[PDB]
Amino acid sequence: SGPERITLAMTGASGAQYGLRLLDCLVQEEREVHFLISKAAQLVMATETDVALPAKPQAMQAFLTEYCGAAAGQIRVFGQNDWMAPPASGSSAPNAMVICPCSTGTLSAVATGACNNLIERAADVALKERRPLVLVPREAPFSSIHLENMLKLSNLGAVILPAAPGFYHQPQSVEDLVDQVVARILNTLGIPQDMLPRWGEQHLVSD
Amino acid sequence: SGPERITLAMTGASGAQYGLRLLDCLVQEEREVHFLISKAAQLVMATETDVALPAKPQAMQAFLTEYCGAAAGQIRVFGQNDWMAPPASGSSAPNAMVICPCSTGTLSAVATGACNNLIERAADVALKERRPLVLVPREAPFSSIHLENMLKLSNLGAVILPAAPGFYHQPQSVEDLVDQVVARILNTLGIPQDMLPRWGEQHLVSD
Amino acid sequence: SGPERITLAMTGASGAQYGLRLLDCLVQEEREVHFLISKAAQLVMATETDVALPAKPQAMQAFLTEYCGAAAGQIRVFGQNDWMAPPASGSSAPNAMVICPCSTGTLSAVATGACNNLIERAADVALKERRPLVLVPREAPFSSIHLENMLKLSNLGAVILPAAPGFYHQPQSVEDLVDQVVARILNTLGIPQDMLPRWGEQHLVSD
Amino acid sequence: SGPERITLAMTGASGAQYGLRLLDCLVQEEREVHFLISKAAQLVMATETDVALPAKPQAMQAFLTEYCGAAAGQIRVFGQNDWMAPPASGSSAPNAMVICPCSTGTLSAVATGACNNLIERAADVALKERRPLVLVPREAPFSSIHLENMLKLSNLGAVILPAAPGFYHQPQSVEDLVDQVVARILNTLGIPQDMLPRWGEQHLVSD
Amino acid sequence: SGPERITLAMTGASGAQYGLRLLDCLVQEEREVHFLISKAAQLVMATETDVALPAKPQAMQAFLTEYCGAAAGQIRVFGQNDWMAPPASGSSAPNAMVICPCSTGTLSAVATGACNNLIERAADVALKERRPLVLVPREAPFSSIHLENMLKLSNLGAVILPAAPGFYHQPQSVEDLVDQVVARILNTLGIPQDMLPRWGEQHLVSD
Amino acid sequence: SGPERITLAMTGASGAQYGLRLLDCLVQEEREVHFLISKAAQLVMATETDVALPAKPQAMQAFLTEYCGAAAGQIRVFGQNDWMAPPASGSSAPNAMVICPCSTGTLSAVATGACNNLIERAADVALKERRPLVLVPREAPFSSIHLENMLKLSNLGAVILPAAPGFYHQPQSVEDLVDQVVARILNTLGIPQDMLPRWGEQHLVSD
Amino acid sequence: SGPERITLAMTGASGAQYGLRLLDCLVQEEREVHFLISKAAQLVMATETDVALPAKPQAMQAFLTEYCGAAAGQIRVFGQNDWMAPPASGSSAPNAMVICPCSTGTLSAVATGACNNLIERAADVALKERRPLVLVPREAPFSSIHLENMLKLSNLGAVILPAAPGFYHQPQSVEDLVDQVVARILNTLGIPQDMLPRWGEQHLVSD
Amino acid sequence: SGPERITLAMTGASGAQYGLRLLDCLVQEEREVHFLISKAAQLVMATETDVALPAKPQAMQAFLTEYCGAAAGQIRVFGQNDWMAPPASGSSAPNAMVICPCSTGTLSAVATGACNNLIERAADVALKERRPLVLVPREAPFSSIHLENMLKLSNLGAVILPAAPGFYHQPQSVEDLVDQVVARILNTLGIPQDMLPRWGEQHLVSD
Ligand SMILES: CC(C)=CCN1c2cc(C)c(C)cc2N(C[C@H](O)[C@H](O)[C@H](O)COP(=O)(O)O)c2[nH]c(=O)[nH]c(=O)c21
Ligand SMILES: CC(C)=CCN1c2cc(C)c(C)cc2N(C[C@H](O)[C@H](O)[C@H](O)COP(=O)(O)O)c2[nH]c(=O)[nH]c(=O)c21
Ligand SMILES: CC(C)=CCN1c2cc(C)c(C)cc2N(C[C@H](O)[C@H](O)[C@H](O)COP(=O)(O)O)c2[nH]c(=O)[nH]c(=O)c21
Ligand SMILES: CC(C)=CCN1c2cc(C)c(C)cc2N(C[C@H](O)[C@H](O)[C@H](O)COP(=O)(O)O)c2[nH]c(=O)[nH]c(=O)c21
Ligand SMILES: CC(C)=CCN1c2cc(C)c(C)cc2N(C[C@H](O)[C@H](O)[C@H](O)COP(=O)(O)O)c2[nH]c(=O)[nH]c(=O)c21
Ligand SMILES: CC(C)=CCN1c2cc(C)c(C)cc2N(C[C@H](O)[C@H](O)[C@H](O)COP(=O)(O)O)c2[nH]c(=O)[nH]c(=O)c21
Ligand SMILES: CC(C)=CCN1c2cc(C)c(C)cc2N(C[C@H](O)[C@H](O)[C@H](O)COP(=O)(O)O)c2[nH]c(=O)[nH]c(=O)c21
Ligand SMILES: CC(C)=CCN1c2cc(C)c(C)cc2N(C[C@H](O)[C@H](O)[C@H](O)COP(=O)(O)O)c2[nH]c(=O)[nH]c(=O)c21
Ligand code: NA
Ligand code: NA
Ligand code: NA
Ligand code: NA
Ligand code: NA
Ligand code: NA
Ligand code: NA
Ligand code: NA
Repeated sequence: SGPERITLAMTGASGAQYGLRLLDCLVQEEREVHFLISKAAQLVMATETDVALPAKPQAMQAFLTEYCGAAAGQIRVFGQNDWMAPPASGSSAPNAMVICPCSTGTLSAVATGACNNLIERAADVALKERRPLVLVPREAPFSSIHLENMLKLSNLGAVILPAAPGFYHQPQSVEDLVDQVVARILNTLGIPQDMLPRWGEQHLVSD
Repeated sequence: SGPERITLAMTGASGAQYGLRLLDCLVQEEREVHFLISKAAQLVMATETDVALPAKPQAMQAFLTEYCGAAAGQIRVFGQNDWMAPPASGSSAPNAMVICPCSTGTLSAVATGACNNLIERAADVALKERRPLVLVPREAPFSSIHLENMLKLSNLGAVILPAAPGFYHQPQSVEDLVDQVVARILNTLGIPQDMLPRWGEQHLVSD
Repeated sequence: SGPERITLAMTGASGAQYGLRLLDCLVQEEREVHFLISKAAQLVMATETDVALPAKPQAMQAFLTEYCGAAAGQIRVFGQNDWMAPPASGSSAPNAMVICPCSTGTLSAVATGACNNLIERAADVALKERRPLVLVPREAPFSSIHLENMLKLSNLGAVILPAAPGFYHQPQSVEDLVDQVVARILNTLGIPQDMLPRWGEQHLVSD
Repeated sequence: SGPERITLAMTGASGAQYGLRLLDCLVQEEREVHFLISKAAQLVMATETDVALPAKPQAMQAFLTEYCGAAAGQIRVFGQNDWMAPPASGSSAPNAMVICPCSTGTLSAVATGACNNLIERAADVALKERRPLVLVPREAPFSSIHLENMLKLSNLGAVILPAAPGFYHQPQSVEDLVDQVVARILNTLGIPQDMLPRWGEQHLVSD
Repeated sequence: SGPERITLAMTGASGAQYGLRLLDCLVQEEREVHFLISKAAQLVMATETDVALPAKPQAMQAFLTEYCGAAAGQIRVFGQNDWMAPPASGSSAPNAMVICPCSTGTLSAVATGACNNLIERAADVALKERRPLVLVPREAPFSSIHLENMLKLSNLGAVILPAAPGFYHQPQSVEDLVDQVVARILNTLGIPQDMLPRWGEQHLVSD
Repeated sequence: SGPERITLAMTGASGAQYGLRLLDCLVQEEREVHFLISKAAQLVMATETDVALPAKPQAMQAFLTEYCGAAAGQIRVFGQNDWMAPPASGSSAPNAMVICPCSTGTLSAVATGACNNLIERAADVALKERRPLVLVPREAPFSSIHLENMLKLSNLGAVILPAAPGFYHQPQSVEDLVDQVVARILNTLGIPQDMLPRWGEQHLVSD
Repeated sequence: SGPERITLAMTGASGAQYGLRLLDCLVQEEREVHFLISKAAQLVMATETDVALPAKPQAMQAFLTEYCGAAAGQIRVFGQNDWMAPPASGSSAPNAMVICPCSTGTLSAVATGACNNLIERAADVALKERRPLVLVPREAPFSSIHLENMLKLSNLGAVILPAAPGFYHQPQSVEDLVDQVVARILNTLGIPQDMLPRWGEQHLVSD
Repeated sequence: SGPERITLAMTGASGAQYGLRLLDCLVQEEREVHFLISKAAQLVMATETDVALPAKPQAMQAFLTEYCGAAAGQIRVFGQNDWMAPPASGSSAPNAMVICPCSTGTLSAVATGACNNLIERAADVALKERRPLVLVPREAPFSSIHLENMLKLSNLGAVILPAAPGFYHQPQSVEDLVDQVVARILNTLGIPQDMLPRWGEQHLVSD
């Protein structure tokens, strides 16, 4: 259940841990992942984590496959101008797409149709083909520029899913908070997850 | 520096820890706090924390004063229909106002001018007097209804500051994440804080 | 086929018979129903029908289970402030939601995001999770305020399904008219119904 | 009291019984009726009723006069391209106009100013002369296209009165439901009716 | 996979070959087709092709069945005012709908809700029932009137799929170009096709 | 007749054959062409054609001059950041400008004023000087993002001329289809062409 | 009085003399300046002035410090992708920001939220933190694209201060004109200047 | 080439030198000029220049004819309420119109259609007849009120040409700057000028 193939793009907002945890969960659910990452996101990851991600796609693909315990060819990695990759055309096989984290600059690019690199074109294709598109911005405050871009995209059917974890299961660790956002993304995609219980599911009637 | 008096309202989004930490920081900066809390927020706090907050304003005021180490009368607590309280009129002395957490229902009330209780009227007054108003929503996804309400209010000069902590100082605890959002709120108000360093302040020139 | 679980909310427009007939059909299709009812809707039902609906959720649940011939736990009843019930969070298991009848006040609440009670929050969650939301208003005239609220919600993907039965199968009773609207709701949800034939299904070619 | 002359147009939505009952009530209130009917409405009437309405205006006029017990010349019937009829020019004597039923296609024509036949031109004239215009759509769901057209026209002063009968007088027959809508139309026009009591008129003070 | 039943309407833009090729592919995928054609489209077909399409629905149905090699009753043909045909009511069994070619006049009719014939009403029903609607305009330049109509409909969930074939598989014939557009339509509907490969499907990693 | 100088920019939509055929026709009409091409368009041309276009402007200029049979200096080629070229300033001599093919990313850049390279700045100058600007997008579906960008630009006086060839002269080859679009572009510019007859020019009166 | 720290960005509009004169005045008022310059602005400066500005940030910093007579570390220079610099995060110490000259491309980037380099991100941060942002465009004509971008940003609280010097103090040199614009910028920031007298300050009453 | 007759209006923004230089260039190109000047512009000219312009139209006409070396009747001067002058009616012979300088008050009048004097009516006529209208505002900052007025007028086809001279030919005098704006106005009108070279005209290919 849910999509067999997910385009996962990481862009340069803070929150690299969310994208890595989501990649890991997707691999554990036996999904094929087309993995894309922006130059600024590579710097975020080097800044915020101890993951030493190689820069070139083939080396990055090898690295992420070992990091996640993925099967061979389960993770594809495509470079930022590789227009021969599936996500660049709506004639590709259907994927769901998630941008996590989603920088304000990528939010803006997708909202205006800029298509300046493969991540932006891929989201542009997702919208024109009416395939799932989930954006996970991380910023604060949100300015009116951010909010108008999110509103436009939500009105066009994108899911605006900010990295704003809930506290209602009493988190005990940073990892608990990361998992709550990742679980919400998986819920949105329709992919099984067991990190976030189904609210009130045992609640039969009011007190 | 910054406002001497802050109206701090807690409403029923998840994230009770943010409001309590902000209250604590405000008290430690010797600010007067006019504290307001919705019925649903009281349930969130009971659900997500071990804080046993008394229900009536006078008992709540005593409790919070001990919880924070506040001076006598530094924290005022007002009930949800107490139109005699300062926040209800623009002829009151100037306060900054923060709604943290800010539920989607309170976001909506403030965006449409509903003024159904003291928290909503207080924000309505803040906007009409052009006094600071900081809203800290916690929700995911944000629907187009949420986003249009945030956009309207941001366009009118409110600060939309979602509970979306950054990871770029490598948080080690839930408390580190809570402090990053609280530090941003204090920055927005112009109140000193030492939990979040000033980005790049020692960076003199590019490599 | 169609959703296993339906949140059915009744609010205070005239047309209590539509909600009761829909509840009955849903139970006969072996669906789980999370049943919600507003204080004004309780008065409509007492005014327009001979159904003596108990006021408290547990007694109401017992009553409706016998009224419909439902299996045990097939109908859940939740009170108007019970934020622990599944419909209040998008992390709940997926439901479709129907508000039938839908008062103009509830139409307005859902259109602005007011979330003042469980019915309003539940619809707010349905919209943010992109789950089905069917509103059945009953009013006449529709003012521009009603129409702008319906238009906003329809543009966001809600189904505006007014209680305006068709006459093209020559109804013979009030019950025939009620069934035509209920059949349309079930069609919209994708749930089998045999009260309303499929138009023109035997029509092979034009005369 | 109310208008002496009513242009009553029937167009091809389901609900032929509403137009016929309204015509009958208007005749019983000694009003002059300029009766117009679309080709699709003629098919609806043949489908949904046992009224065998002749096709040509003069024969239709004779038929409706006997059907209603009208006085001679009280009902005028005009064909769909008869630009010499009063409703086609604002220099005609003042009429109120009702389109009942109002198809979605006629709703659209009137909203955009299409004026493709006498019914559409007549409504266009009603709007430009600021004479009463009451539209009785019957459709479900209402799409955003329907809703934007109704909203535009309501904003211009038309009355959008959907065929959505209320149940709050406990209807016992289809005829009771038809009369509730017809009574609302007559109320809107300011014409006496005794089918629908005046709500709460004997209610002096609250319990 | 994909819809069992497709309403295929041809209207009077140039590109008759696209509609005929799509009809053929749909028949080869064992789909039921409800075929509709406008008077102007009949003239386009006579102008641009050597297909001698009979004018009356029954003869047209016989002709198209032989032209495509369809099974008996697989292709239904309905006339332009046949309101008894399934596409005219949302209570019909669910179809996807394609207008190919889509003239600018039909684009306009569907955008404003004109419902002047069965093709227009059928698309109006598709939108109100939230069933698939794919419009294939062929015009150049697109004026702002065309573009505002397409934008409105795309915002309401219609797919605007212009007859603008791609060249990236190096077409060798007019037929290759026609197949690229038809393949895109089938992709949009979710119907198998083998004329257009899935872009980059064998591309594992960037060079 | 028509402009003496045309800025022809090729960007990375499919349809490289259209730009090359247009360049050829312009040269055969003795027009001066300022030729610009994006990095992605160079990849399209290598993918979709057997034209081996050199990468550097001077070599590209030599190549295109031989390819077209142009006179010396009739084709100028400018690099993507060459702000000293005429198209970059409105104080240049007047040109008409055509972007053919026009990618969705360039459509977006021109619609928002991005001016990130010489093609984008050149179109920005064309709009501010009210000089002709013809955009030839090739995409399908057009999303609402594409359509809003085209609509904005058409409202500002740009010509949106999609690569959507007509079939009403019964094309026999891919080349016939390419020529129909190129002929429309030349018509739009006011430049003589003999590939597309003038519709109905010998038609004196209706049958 | 006025801000202690100013982010001064130069982008590629004509008017390099304005940015250099402003930098000089800021240094003479003992302000800290975080200096940013785009690649196109470097070409403008080389074209329009005899200032030989080194390309790398450290050499540029040394050069500008001598050019202005600045104290050590008073001018910081940051490269176009240096996300570790203060202006890139709202958690930095508060600055006012001026883009002078402001190209139409940078105007567009800031209006849409593109954040493609440090100048664009810095302005995006200024807007989200509600810190001063002054844009000094230099273009003529202003197209509707330019004007809509300026209007959006002015509505969000940016100051649109075009390089349009006044003549009402009878300028005698180009330098007089440059100083009038620079004086207006300093006035806007609240920084003392003595180049532009205060209009009418000695005017006590009308003649 | 270009218009034979120009309506040149001067209104009370700073920049009187621009209008006088433009008048002079127009006279040297043997154009007929219908010269209009507002009361506030007369005060600007007295303030900013040593031109002693007589107040009454006939004396002003004599003066300007000698100032420019104009032929007899080449410059017509019309008073501010002279509705018998050509510019007041669209039935006059075609002129291009320039308002230089254009005060913010005149910008506003023309944007709203105020027509309070001959300059405002003349621009209103230019817009309704679709004749050239060039506005040369001089103000800084531009407020959102200024920007919305300029945007409206630019969208209606007026040219918004702010007095914002470029520096890219290294001006040496105030006069050089004035000539750059005047040259742009003449370019916009299509009138020969030799003060501003054609950018890049000798640039054949990129380096
Ligand atoms: C401490 C800073 C600079 C703030 C947190 N953060 C962030 C952290 C780090 C450590 C780096 C380096 C960069 C950021 N940014 C800025 C962002 O990368 C820029 O807008 C950039 O152009 C994005 O481009 P892409 O869309 O990825 O192609 C960024 N952008 C954003 O939208 N949200 C963020 O949290 C942050
Ligand atoms: C697990 C649930 C139900 C989700 C997380 N969450 C939350 C947790 C708990 C534990 C409770 C009880 C309630 C919420 N809600 C719902 C919210 O309180 C309602 O909209 C309510 O009417 C708000 O009214 P006020 O504006 O405070 O007057 C709420 N609202 C919101 O905007 N964000 C939230 O995170 C949550
Ligand atoms: C004869 C009357 C008062 C009209 C028919 N009708 C109705 C019947 C009865 C018998 C009662 C008592 C109330 C109504 N109302 C009014 C409605 O309940 C109010 O707006 C109310 O606040 C709704 O709140 P909720 O959204 O349910 O929380 C209501 N509202 C509405 O939208 N449509 C209706 O038909 C009617
Ligand atoms: C079972 C069907 C097809 C649905 C109910 N219904 C209806 C019943 C019958 C039995 C017929 C024949 C037709 C309808 N229609 C379609 C409607 O007539 C078309 O839009 C038509 O062009 C209208 O043109 P006019 O505006 O009258 O000129 C129609 N239109 C509408 O707006 N509401 C309706 O209820 C229905
Ligand atoms: C060479 C002409 C006239 C242009 C190409 N073309 C076309 C070819 C032929 C050969 C015919 C006869 C007609 C067209 N038209 C005009 C179109 O049919 C009219 O708008 C007409 O009212 C459409 O009504 P419908 O929506 O079908 O009911 C039309 N309309 C359109 O939108 N795109 C087209 O390509 C063309
Ligand atoms: C099979 C693909 C990927 C689809 C057809 N096609 C295309 C073919 C080929 C073979 C390549 C390589 C690229 C495309 N693209 C994508 C496009 O180049 C990107 O948006 C790109 O950033 C454009 O940048 P520029 O505006 O030129 O600077 C593109 N873009 C577009 O708008 N229309 C197209 O047809 C296609
Ligand atoms: C004579 C020309 C080309 C006109 C005056 N001028 C200018 C002069 C020179 C000498 C150069 C080289 C460039 C310009 N430009 C074009 C501008 O740099 C481009 O839009 C460019 O992408 C800007 O990118 P950035 O925003 O700086 O990153 C530019 N842009 C602008 O907005 N205003 C200007 O005056 C001019
Ligand atoms: C130093 C001042 C007052 C600023 C520069 N300047 C100017 C200089 C002088 C010396 C005078 C006297 C007046 C101005 N004004 C104000 C302007 O004339 C008023 O809005 C006035 O009503 C205009 O009416 P009109 O449209 O001409 O009928 C004006 N208006 C404007 O739009 N731009 C300007 O530069 C200036
Ligand atoms: Na681009
Ligand atoms: Na209230
Ligand atoms: Na509330
Ligand atoms: Na007509
Ligand atoms: Na019609
Ligand atoms: Na740029
Ligand atoms: Na970017
Ligand atoms: Na006046």
